[PDB]
Amino acid sequence: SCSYVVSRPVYSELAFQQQYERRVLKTLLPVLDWLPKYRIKEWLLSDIISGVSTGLVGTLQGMAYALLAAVPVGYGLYSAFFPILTYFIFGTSRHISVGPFPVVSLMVGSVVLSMAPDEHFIISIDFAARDAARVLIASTLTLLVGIIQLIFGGLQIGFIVRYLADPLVGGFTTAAAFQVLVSQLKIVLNVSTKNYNGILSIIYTLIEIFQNIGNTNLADFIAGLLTIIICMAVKELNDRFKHKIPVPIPIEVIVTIIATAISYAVNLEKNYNAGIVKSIPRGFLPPEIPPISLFSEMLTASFSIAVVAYAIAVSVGKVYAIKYDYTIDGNQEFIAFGISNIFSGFFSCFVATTALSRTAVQESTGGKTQIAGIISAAVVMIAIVALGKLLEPLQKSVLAAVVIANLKGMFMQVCDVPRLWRQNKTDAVIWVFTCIASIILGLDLGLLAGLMFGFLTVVVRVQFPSWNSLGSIPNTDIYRSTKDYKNIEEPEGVKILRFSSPIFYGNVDGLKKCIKSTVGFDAIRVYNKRLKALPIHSLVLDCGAVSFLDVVGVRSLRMIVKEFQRIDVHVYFASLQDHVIEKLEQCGFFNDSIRKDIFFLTVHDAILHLRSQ
Amino acid sequence: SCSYVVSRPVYSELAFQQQYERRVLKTLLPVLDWLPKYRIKEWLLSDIISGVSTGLVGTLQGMAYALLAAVPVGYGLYSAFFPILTYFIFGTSRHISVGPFPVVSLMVGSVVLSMAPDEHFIISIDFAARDAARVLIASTLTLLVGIIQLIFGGLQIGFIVRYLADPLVGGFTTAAAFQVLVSQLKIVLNVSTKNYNGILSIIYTLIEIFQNIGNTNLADFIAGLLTIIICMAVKELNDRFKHKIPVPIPIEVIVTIIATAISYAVNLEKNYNAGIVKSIPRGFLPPEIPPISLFSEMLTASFSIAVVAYAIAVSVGKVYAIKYDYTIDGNQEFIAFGISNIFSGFFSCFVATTALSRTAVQESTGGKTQIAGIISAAVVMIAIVALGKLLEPLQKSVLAAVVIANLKGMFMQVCDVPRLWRQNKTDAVIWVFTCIASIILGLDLGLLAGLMFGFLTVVVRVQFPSWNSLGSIPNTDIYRSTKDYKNIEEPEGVKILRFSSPIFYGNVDGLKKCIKSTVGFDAIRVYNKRLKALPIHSLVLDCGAVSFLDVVGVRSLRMIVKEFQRIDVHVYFASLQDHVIEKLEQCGFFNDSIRKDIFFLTVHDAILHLRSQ
Ligand SMILES: CCCCCCCCCCC(CCCCCCCCCC)(CO[C@@H]1O[C@H](CO)[C@@H](O[C@H]2O[C@H](CO)[C@@H](O)[C@H](O)[C@H]2O)[C@H](O)[C@H]1O)CO[C@@H]1O[C@H](CO)[C@@H](O[C@H]2O[C@H](CO)[C@@H](O)[C@H](O)[C@H]2O)[C@H](O)[C@H]1O
Ligand SMILES: CCCCCCCCCCC(CCCCCCCCCC)(CO[C@@H]1O[C@H](CO)[C@@H](O[C@H]2O[C@H](CO)[C@@H](O)[C@H](O)[C@H]2O)[C@H](O)[C@H]1O)CO[C@@H]1O[C@H](CO)[C@@H](O[C@H]2O[C@H](CO)[C@@H](O)[C@H](O)[C@H]2O)[C@H](O)[C@H]1O
Ligand SMILES: CCCCCCCCCCO[C@@H]1O[C@H](CO)[C@@H](O[C@H]2O[C@H](CO)[C@@H](O)[C@H](O)[C@H]2O)[C@H](O)[C@H]1O
Ligand SMILES: CCCCCCCCCCO[C@@H]1O[C@H](CO)[C@@H](O[C@H]2O[C@H](CO)[C@@H](O)[C@H](O)[C@H]2O)[C@H](O)[C@H]1O
Ligand SMILES: CC(C)CCC[C@@H](C)[C@H]1CC[C@H]2[C@@H]3CC=C4C[C@@H](O)CC[C@]4(C)[C@H]3CC[C@]12C
Ligand SMILES: CC(C)CCC[C@@H](C)[C@H]1CC[C@H]2[C@@H]3CC=C4C[C@@H](O)CC[C@]4(C)[C@H]3CC[C@]12C
Ligand SMILES: CC(C)CCC[C@@H](C)[C@H]1CC[C@H]2[C@@H]3CC=C4C[C@@H](O)CC[C@]4(C)[C@H]3CC[C@]12C
Ligand SMILES: CC(C)CCC[C@@H](C)[C@H]1CC[C@H]2[C@@H]3CC=C4C[C@@H](O)CC[C@]4(C)[C@H]3CC[C@]12C
Ligand SMILES: CC(C)CCC[C@@H](C)[C@H]1CC[C@H]2[C@@H]3CC=C4C[C@@H](O)CC[C@]4(C)[C@H]3CC[C@]12C
Ligand SMILES: CC(C)CCC[C@@H](C)[C@H]1CC[C@H]2[C@@H]3CC=C4C[C@@H](O)CC[C@]4(C)[C@H]3CC[C@]12C
Ligand SMILES: CC(C)CCC[C@@H](C)[C@H]1CC[C@H]2[C@@H]3CC=C4C[C@@H](O)CC[C@]4(C)[C@H]3CC[C@]12C
Ligand SMILES: CC(C)CCC[C@@H](C)[C@H]1CC[C@H]2[C@@H]3CC=C4C[C@@H](O)CC[C@]4(C)[C@H]3CC[C@]12C
Ligand SMILES: [Cl-]
Ligand SMILES: [Cl-]
Ligand SMILES: [Cl-]
Ligand SMILES: [Cl-]
Repeated sequence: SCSYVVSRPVYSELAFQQQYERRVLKTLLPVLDWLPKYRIKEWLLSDIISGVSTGLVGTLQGMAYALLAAVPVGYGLYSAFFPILTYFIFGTSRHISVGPFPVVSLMVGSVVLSMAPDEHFIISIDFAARDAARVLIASTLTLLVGIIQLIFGGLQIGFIVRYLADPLVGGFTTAAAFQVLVSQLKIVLNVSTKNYNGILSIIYTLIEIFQNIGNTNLADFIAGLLTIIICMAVKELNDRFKHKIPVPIPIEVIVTIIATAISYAVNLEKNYNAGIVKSIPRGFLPPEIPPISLFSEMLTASFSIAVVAYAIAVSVGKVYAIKYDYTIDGNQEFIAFGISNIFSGFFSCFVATTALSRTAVQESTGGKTQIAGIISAAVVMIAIVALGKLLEPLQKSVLAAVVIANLKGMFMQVCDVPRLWRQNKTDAVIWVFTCIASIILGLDLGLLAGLMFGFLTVVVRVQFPSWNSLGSIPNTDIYRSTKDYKNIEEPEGVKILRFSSPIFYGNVDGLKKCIKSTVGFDAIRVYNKRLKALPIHSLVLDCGAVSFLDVVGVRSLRMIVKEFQRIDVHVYFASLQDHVIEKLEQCGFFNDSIRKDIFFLTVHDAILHLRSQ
Repeated sequence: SCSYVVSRPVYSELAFQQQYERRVLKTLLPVLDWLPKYRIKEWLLSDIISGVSTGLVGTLQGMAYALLAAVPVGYGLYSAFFPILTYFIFGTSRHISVGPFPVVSLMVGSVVLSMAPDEHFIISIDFAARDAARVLIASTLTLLVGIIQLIFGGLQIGFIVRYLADPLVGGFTTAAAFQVLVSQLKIVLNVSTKNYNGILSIIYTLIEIFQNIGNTNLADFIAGLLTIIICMAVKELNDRFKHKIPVPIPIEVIVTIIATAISYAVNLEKNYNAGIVKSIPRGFLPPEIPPISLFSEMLTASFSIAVVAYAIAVSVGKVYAIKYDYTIDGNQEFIAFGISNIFSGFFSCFVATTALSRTAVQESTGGKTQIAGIISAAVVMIAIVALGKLLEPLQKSVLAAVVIANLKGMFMQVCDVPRLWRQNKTDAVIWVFTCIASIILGLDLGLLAGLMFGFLTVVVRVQFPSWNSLGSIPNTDIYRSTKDYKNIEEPEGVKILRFSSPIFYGNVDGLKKCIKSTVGFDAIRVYNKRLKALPIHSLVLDCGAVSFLDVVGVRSLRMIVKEFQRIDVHVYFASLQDHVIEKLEQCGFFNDSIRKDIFFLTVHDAILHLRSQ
């Protein structure tokens, strides 16, 4: 077959350089971008059906996730309504449904509970004033999140969600599922547990829940259990029996309607003391300017909430964009969601993002442009102004049960943890650390810890790389580690060291130790011994994988070269990239008799050059 | 001359694997290690002189740095005495002088002031009780630092000081010099400034200092200014006139002696209301167990103090070890300094490390084994029990002036910042960020911010690497970027992409964008267009610099291969290391018709294999 034949001079870097010479309408993405391009002839019907279905789903989801946040039911309707309108303009995606997404809602509720506890606020009971304070804190956090998102959009730094690695995303998702389960289990049992704010909050909440389980409400617990069983069974049947009924069954909506009708018919509120929403405001409240003074106490939480909400939004947007063959602008997603969160925070809402289930409902029911979003917003509006009184007898345990039933996919990544461990130990470590940190910390603090742990794992992987003592495969130009192939011959009086990482301070110390181990000695000790009195003659450094190089690395390279030259040992560098050589030359490496003539193209010109002497 | 000639088959990874087959008395380092090995015949005289000189220096330095800490003068004597004895046993180094090192002292004093303010403690004035509380807090912090250091010694994690990069070390050093200058300027002016704890503390301290400058004491200011001028002038003359007097002149000791004698003679305390130490305890106080309850409020500070103190200790130890041709055990340095800090914290001392100036004094005066340290400790002892009354009239402004005069070398790295910027922009950015963060934050918080900023810079450098579209140098096996050499020929219908970094999630997105830019299109869009209807035929991925690889990277590689195979474009991988291929095979890469036959040794076997078809 084909053979590897090449005839050329031995080029050093100096010789190679000598012979081969070197050397305005998108920030506000208009609705006019697609409204004139709209397809009125047929798209209206699909948009209307999809919007009605996803609005029916989104009213329920906003009401349910308003319990995850520490705000009364009814403001979830606002959080489902306002962000859709203020995303219809700036939004790039045309399939995602904008709403609470109970993970962001639970982080918001954790912030609100930390900044407005029951005992800290009410010292008399002042339900109305406490609810007003909780709503105001939620609106302030939403406005801060929107400001952060808009700032990130202005700076065009949309690559930050790259840092949200899949292992840490999965660990954070499982931990958030655990937190949501704990909160909604507190809700369904109708047990009054004092809210623990800080570290080990979830564990203390569980301890108090199982302590006060004796005070559980039978009606609320039974309703929640029955709702969970019905929803999960219907979802399982739909997953199995999937060839028919292409649209997913809106089991949650029907379950909530039946529960509300039954609770209105037999009046669980007064007969069994059931926990119902008991209050939904009618009409739209006037806007209020959030107090910016609280911004200092929400920074570490607003940053994490903005990052998580945007990551979920673009995740769902990209999942549906690769399906419908279009691209979503990430920086414009910053802009759209930041403006949306600011607008919603002014109008008394909590942080807005998209939900995978709601987006799936919207798309599977004839998903088309964001007009379906507008129809969903109109449905939420008519629920706000007309259907507010009808949903009063509905139990909060039903909404919590709906959320718990939806938590299954988020609970299932414990199954993929072991295969992650088998595939790559550091990824499983990232997963487990993110999960545990998000459990015994805040969810925001857990996210920040997971991000910095991912950064630390990258730093450790580049700091302790693979390094090999290379010898030649006979009659070829293939150099491989002498301990791996058993047919590798060691050349005459020269050691070849491949350091498979960029050289920086941690890699400085690692590379010094690796050279000392490879050559079997160190230059300083032998030089001092020879001075007091008064095996290897060359070391080739295979730097093919050296990506970058800093001033500490350049200093280390100069020190290594000088120390080995002191004991008549020549150090040659091979396979260095052009930019690394430029870094060397601008860092002052080529001074004091270096002259770039000890740099070869690969680790075979070095050996040939040695054999010439 | 020598020519590059090689004849071999074209090996893929599969073919290459087919033909070439693969596959108890040191933790307590005894004084008995060198006491029997001691050289009594001649080493006693050198040890005695060096110990007396360095003890005379260390008494003054401990007294001066006790002002950097928020403890009364006299406990610096204990901090200079006890750690030396408890380091004489476990210490590896035999040249460093154990003591306060005013940077660690200032961080300790910042912690103590934050945990014991004047207004928070004294509400009546209770100088004695406030001093006792400050001393107890300092001892608690010292014990916590020693516990952390001993734990780090048990875990053998001595590579952590590698993360203290030279740029961030320099920035932190300059910021610490600024903080020390501010504190000692507050001391010399004898102006009562309320202590600002937290962020922008140094700026507020300066504002109040220049506001209250009208209350300055003329005698203290003049004494401090004269001491500074004398010390700096003598140091400059010694640096210039250096051929004679090999031992550095102990100008600080003579200056302090003269100042104390003058203040005793003419009684500045009552005549000019000068700020003198006014109190030094006689004898050794009994030990007290620090209250562990405060450990929760010192963790982020104790960690940074331990890291900084150990880093300084091993820095000086290595500087003198490479001079005297010996090696110091870093993990045993953890053990020794942790035991020393625990012992000192029990006996009412603040955190102990080494000082470069004191170590230079000890070594230059006949530096020998740690017996000189014991002699210095004895000198400090006789100062504690006898010379305590003699040093009472000494002004604290003199000690602050001594520290300010010594601050020059720490202030001089602003000169090396611009050359750092010229050499490597990221290193200068690390320097400036560390300096600014340590300025507008705590010094401990500044150190932590600098550490995680260095980690972030490493992550960013590996996340946005150099990537090149490679073409062949004619009649050779040299492939270089087509835009750099102007003699590079692009092969027939194939693009070669070198991605000079390990592939991870950030690098996943970067590499996808790089491939899309190089080939001039993306696989998904063209595949979808062809499906709706119903330039490049190969892409070689030069992965020579790919160091590691994670599950996200493996998934990305599989997705890229499948997407390009969908449009009849073959993707070949070349120059991959053996461990990266092992990572691929254990991550499930070689499934669904991959079979390792698309992996070549270098980017010349790929081109030859293409030319075979
Ligand atoms: C882009 C990259 C990421 C950016 C991240 C940005 C984080 C910003 C943090 C901001 C910060 C530190 C600033 C310095 C941080 C240095 C870190 C160095 C790190 C080095 C790598 C501000 O610190 C000070 O906090 C004061 C309050 O304590 C605040 O209020 C004071 O003045 C007011 C008038 O101005 C006056 O009205 C008010 O009365 C005063 O008190 C001050 O204004 C403010 O300066 C800390 O505050 C954050 O908020 C909470 C405070 O309690 C705290 O909440 C947590 O509570 C749960 C437990 O209970 C926990 O479980 C939750 O999680 C979380 O809800 C957060 O934890 C904390 O973080
Ligand atoms: C190896 C790797 C590194 C390890 C680093 C270890 C850091 C440990 C920090 C510990 C910590 C956070 C824990 C969670 C951190 C999560 C981080 C996530 C990061 C994600 C990227 C504990 O948080 C809680 O703090 C409470 C006090 O507030 C403390 O006391 C409570 O219970 C007691 C009875 O137990 C009871 O007696 C007490 O009355 C209670 O109040 C609790 O016990 C404790 O749990 C924060 O505490 C640290 O100490 C100070 C507190 O004020 C604070 O001091 C600063 O003040 C200056 C300004 O004034 C500032 O300028 C200085 O710098 C610094 O002096 C620190 O800043 C803070 O850090
Ligand atoms: C890019 C890097 C970003 C790093 C961001 C770091 C954010 C942390 C700042 C300070 O840390 C928090 O401070 C709170 C101050 O209140 C603590 O609450 C505490 O407040 C109570 C009262 O002090 C304590 O008793 C409780 O332990 C606890 O809830 C909380 O635990 C602690 O985490
Ligand atoms: C490897 C990752 C390591 C992460 C380490 C994170 C350490 C920070 C934890 C909490 O942060 C601190 O909390 C203090 C709580 O007291 C704040 O003091 C504050 O206390 C006063 C009272 O609340 C405020 O008014 C002042 O702004 C300020 O001094 C201080 O500013 C803030 O930094
Ligand atoms: C389809 C789903 C949503 C219907 C939910 C309706 C709810 C309100 C119904 C369904 C099951 C019912 C419970 C069934 C049995 C009992 C025991 C009886 O001694 C008191 C009433 C009580 C506790 C009922 C309360 C109301 C209840 C919880
Ligand atoms: C509310 C409290 C109780 C939640 C506690 C959650 C913790 C304990 C759980 C959540 C996910 C779990 C991990 C999921 C999967 C695996 C792989 C298998 O080899 C068992 C261990 C390991 C690594 C688990 C360890 C325990 C774990 C981290
Ligand atoms: C070890 C390997 C072979 C297990 C393979 C099956 C995996 C997917 C299953 C089997 C049993 C499961 C564990 C059973 C019980 C618990 C406790 C609870 O906290 C949930 C997670 C955890 C820890 C599960 C994680 C996933 C798990 C480990
Ligand atoms: C990858 C890096 C960034 C992770 C850093 C995590 C660190 C800062 C966190 C993780 C868990 C935290 C601990 C959790 C619980 C407690 C108990 C409390 O009474 C004092 C604080 C203390 C002791 C915390 C100190 C800080 C801590 C150790
Ligand atoms: C060698 C060094 C350390 C000697 C220091 C001695 C100190 C105590 C001496 C040196 C210079 C002296 C000052 C010189 C001039 C004056 C002005 C006079 O109207 C009041 C006394 C006053 C303010 C003196 C106070 C004491 C003083 C500050
Ligand atoms: C107490 C307060 C006033 C201290 C403030 C210190 C700050 C402002 C100082 C300390 C060191 C300084 C840097 C030192 C050196 C250089 C290089 C030169 O190109 C000027 C800018 C730059 C980058 C300086 C910027 C300002 C700087 C960061
Ligand atoms: C820009 C290049 C050419 C300067 C070369 C000379 C360097 C070493 C000198 C010249 C002038 C110096 C600056 C003069 C003034 C200040 C303000 C103060 O905060 C100290 C640092 C700083 C910022 C100095 C840093 C170092 C400096 C920039
Ligand atoms: C490289 C990474 C780890 C560095 C992270 C540094 C971050 C966490 C620090 C650096 C400077 C800090 C800010 C300094 C000053 C203030 C003003 C105060 O009123 C509120 C907090 C606030 C706004 C701080 C928030 C946190 C902050 C932005
Ligand atoms: Cl979902
Ligand atoms: Cl849900
Ligand atoms: Cl020094
Ligand atoms: Cl000094």
